[PDB]
Amino acid sequence: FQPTNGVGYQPYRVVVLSFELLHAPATVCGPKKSTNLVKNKCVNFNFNG
Amino acid sequence: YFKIYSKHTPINLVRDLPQGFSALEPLVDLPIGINITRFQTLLALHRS
Repeated sequence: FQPTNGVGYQPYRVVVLSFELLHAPATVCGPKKSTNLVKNKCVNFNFNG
Repeated sequence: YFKIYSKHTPINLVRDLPQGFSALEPLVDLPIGINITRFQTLLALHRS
């Protein structure tokens, strides 16, 4: 690895993420998010599923 | 899911279980996903 090499010979760091689903409960979840809370109006609420 | 429920109670009975009511609160839920069929208590020795 030299700094003056061509783009096809320069070092590239590769990280491969493998996603699997097993019978055990899935614990690596994506972020769910949240909106601002609005009170005193007829709204559709989704609290913790 | 491994559910661990626990309750701490202050008693003054010397030998047996006291008679009364105490509901156990849920303490921790564990995502283990494994088979469990046997258990064993862990004690502490006293060394001198």
